[PDB]
Amino acid sequence: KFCRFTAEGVQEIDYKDIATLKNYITESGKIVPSRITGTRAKYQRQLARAIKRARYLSLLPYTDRHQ
Amino acid sequence: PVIKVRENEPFDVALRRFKRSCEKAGVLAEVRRREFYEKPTTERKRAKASAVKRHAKKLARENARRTRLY
Amino acid sequence: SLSTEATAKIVSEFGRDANDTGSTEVQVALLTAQINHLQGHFAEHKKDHHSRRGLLRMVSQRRKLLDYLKRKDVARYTQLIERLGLRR
Amino acid sequence: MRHYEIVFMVHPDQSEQVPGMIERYTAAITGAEGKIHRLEDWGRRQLAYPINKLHKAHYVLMNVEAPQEVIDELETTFRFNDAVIRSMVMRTKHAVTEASPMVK
Amino acid sequence: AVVKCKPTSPGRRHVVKVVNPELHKGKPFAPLLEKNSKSGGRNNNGRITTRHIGGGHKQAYRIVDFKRNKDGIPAVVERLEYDPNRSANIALVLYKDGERRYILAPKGLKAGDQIQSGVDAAIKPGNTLPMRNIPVGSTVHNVEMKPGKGGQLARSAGTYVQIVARDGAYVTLRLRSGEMRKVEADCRATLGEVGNAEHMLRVLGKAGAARWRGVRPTVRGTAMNPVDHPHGGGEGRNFGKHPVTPWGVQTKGKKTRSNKRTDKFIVRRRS
Amino acid sequence: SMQDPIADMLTRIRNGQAANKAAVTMPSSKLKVAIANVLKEEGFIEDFKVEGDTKPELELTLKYFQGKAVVESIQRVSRPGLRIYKRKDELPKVMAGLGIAVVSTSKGVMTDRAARQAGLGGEIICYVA
RNA sequence: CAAGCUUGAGUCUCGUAGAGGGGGGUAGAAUUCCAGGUGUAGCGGUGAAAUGCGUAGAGAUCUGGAGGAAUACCGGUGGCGAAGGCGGCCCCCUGGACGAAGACUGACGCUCAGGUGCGAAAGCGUGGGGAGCAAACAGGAUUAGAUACCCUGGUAGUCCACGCCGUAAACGAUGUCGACUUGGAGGUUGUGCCCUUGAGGCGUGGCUUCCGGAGCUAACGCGUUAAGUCGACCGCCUGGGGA
Ligand SMILES: [Mg+2]
Ligand SMILES: [Mg+2]
Ligand SMILES: [Mg+2]
Ligand SMILES: [Mg+2]
Ligand SMILES: [Mg+2]
Ligand SMILES: [Mg+2]
Ligand SMILES: [Mg+2]
Ligand SMILES: [Mg+2]
Ligand SMILES: [Mg+2]
Ligand SMILES: [Mg+2]
Ligand SMILES: [Mg+2]
Repeated sequence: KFCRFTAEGVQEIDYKDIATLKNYITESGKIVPSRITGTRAKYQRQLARAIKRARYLSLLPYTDRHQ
Repeated sequence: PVIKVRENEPFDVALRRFKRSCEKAGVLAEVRRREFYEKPTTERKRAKASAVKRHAKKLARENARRTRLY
Repeated sequence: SLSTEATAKIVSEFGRDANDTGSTEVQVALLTAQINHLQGHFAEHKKDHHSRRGLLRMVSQRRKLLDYLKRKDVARYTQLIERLGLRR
Repeated sequence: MRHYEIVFMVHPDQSEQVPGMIERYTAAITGAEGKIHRLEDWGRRQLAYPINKLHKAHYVLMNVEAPQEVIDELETTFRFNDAVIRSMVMRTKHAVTEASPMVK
Repeated sequence: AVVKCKPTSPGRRHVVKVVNPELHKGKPFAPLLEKNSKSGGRNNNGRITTRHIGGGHKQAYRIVDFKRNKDGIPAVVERLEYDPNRSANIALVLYKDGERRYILAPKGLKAGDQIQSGVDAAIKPGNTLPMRNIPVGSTVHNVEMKPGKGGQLARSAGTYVQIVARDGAYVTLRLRSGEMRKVEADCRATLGEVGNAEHMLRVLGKAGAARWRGVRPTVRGTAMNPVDHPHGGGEGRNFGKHPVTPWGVQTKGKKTRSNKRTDKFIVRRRS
Repeated sequence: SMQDPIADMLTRIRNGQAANKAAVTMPSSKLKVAIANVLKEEGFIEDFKVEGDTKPELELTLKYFQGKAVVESIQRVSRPGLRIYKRKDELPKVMAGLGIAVVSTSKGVMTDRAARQAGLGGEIICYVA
């Protein structure tokens, strides 16, 4: 597709956003690869960091099952 | 993945949905590579061998459009 | 990596017009300041060899600049030596 | 000096001392000469995965322009505190005062 | 730091001397010093209860505080001194009121530091407050067995105890031997490890360095006589019996623990 | 590090002839202009010109005869590190008179044949055939 | 030898990307153990079985706790680094690299025997730790024989700190630096301009990937990052064994 971050001019990605960030994680808690998302390599490396921050702060689960 | 089946849903379609979810998650396909230890040397060799074929296919796709009508 | 204020102070102190910013006196002064700052850093992290190559390069560049200044006109070489406490 | 984006999740039961601890942290920052930026409380959001056998904590976020000494002071206070569950501290390129996506 | 010397003589060839430039190069504190009389392994009946003890060098005793009952009053540390009655060093501590005491020196301590004790002390190496207030996972030293008794656990040169649980009124600890034990929560402990962590690196070099410490040479039962030791006897280097003590008790393997009063505190035997 | 400007000039002109270029612009020099004068006099090149006030640039025009380049082989002789000095008797002859063996001496840098005619030796600069 | 210049080299100013290096913390999956609750005759493994684990409760599940390693997806002929090599996240110090527009010293530049430093893994010494894997070793299996490939255990070691060696197919089998030489299709990173209504359009630097012209080569093949033509320097080669 196209990089929506560049389309909307989103300079930085913050982990605090969840409603517009859940679209980049699969139902199993795995990150949607770039070949499927249609995202540039500049923003994929920032999306991964934001998702990791959210996982650390219990904003996005690592996987569907935890306990 | 949670595949809790609701009412008025056949077991056949429920099991097919569960199988499709497992396939898209790729959990079954990960054991065939996590069942043994791959050396970093072997992993890098496999990665380049897969990368070489992956654009060789596209190179041939873009090169076969010049001749060989059928 | 000296701070902007630290670099500006060295430029003002050593450059004649306060705008030279790159002669064989101000450059050597900045190199000496960086080496002295990194002395304690390496004395703490004695096993930072990757960051040590930059310090070695700075030492080599400073040695080349000092040799060039001595070959060109050795009065500012001597003045810079005692100003910076250069061993040689 | 440097800008940080501290956030922490505290226990849900003893969540009445959150204003007191926030006031104490702000007083410490001001005594350490730190220009406190935005400070928000997200309430008690249910945790995605439970931490220490509890499924919901209380989120507190604050951007602070304070020296690294008092930042380490705050980190140690978070580590030694018993009510707080987790604490995230990260450096920021520049001072940010815009509202968080949670409060929209 | 460990310093090895040149082989100028047999005895200096194989000796290293662990030194410390921060130790007080002078005299100890007289008001806190007492008399230490050596027994040489003799008891009130005159018999030799413990062998390989005698001689050595004259030593004094320094009153080291282990209870740490000064609550609410901070104190500073003046200097470190070598204690011949133990393997670690002793820190001289001066309180706000004017008291002077000897404390076990933590690893992270130096002249000019400040420490306190009580239920409101900060968590830094050198302080002392109850294990109930001490957070779980802490590595402490000079741990008590009973509330207010003093201190008996992890008082050597390089020993430390690790807290792992706070179940109710009791807490669980791993000692240096690898043993889990339960202690009262109201007991006190000093944060951090001990100062002289490299005491074991020393080597004596000669029998003279051991005679200086005062341990007599050990004679071998196989070299003794049958009457003197069970292993003695024979027309040469011979042995036809299991290794046993001079009193018949088996040495290698046979456990000799019979205390059943404190079996409720031993979470797991050392291994 | 550019340690030989004459070799750079020879390489540039040889590559231009191979690639069938029209003009080869380069940073010029006094010796470069002196060599270009000899090339124009001998007809191996078509034209040379120095255009520049602060940084003079020589823009030589390549000469082609029926497709084949006029210059067959350009070779540096007295490269920096191996200097060649031959007297009048032992002055070189390139391609039995069909090529030039340019010689630099006291009376400027005219050519090998002119050096022999004047009776003075010198140092060999370039073999052009 | 002297007096000048910036085009070589270097500095400052604003920005950018990165698993670059060192030190300390924290989250999670999973494996292995410890104890308890359900739980009954099998479990594990292989081409086939067996050594091995089980009614002394094995395998399965749940609960609570202990310990070590690295961080599933991201993840790519993606990125960095002189080379070796680096991958959760955060904090502190710091090296290196690239870009618009500038200002500045003025050949201060390249190579370099002898020397210095770094340098995969394996190995050695001391002090720790050790979950999993796994030389040596034991047992089982195959084979005429198997001191091995198949299996169950299993120590050193692989994990940490401080020390020693400078060994690899340490490879791009292609030494370091400067200039020139048709083109096409990309990846990554920055900047300039035009109406940016959509990664619309035209340019412009650094790194990197695949074809491919001249040319070169014994040929495979290199081919603007050349193995095309030259310049400066170092190291190495002179039949195969012996070695
Ligand atoms: Mg003995
Ligand atoms: Mg007897
Ligand atoms: Mg005999
Ligand atoms: Mg005898
Ligand atoms: Mg016998
Ligand atoms: Mg190793
Ligand atoms: Mg095996
Ligand atoms: Mg066998
Ligand atoms: Mg080689
Ligand atoms: Mg070099
Ligand atoms: Mg090609």
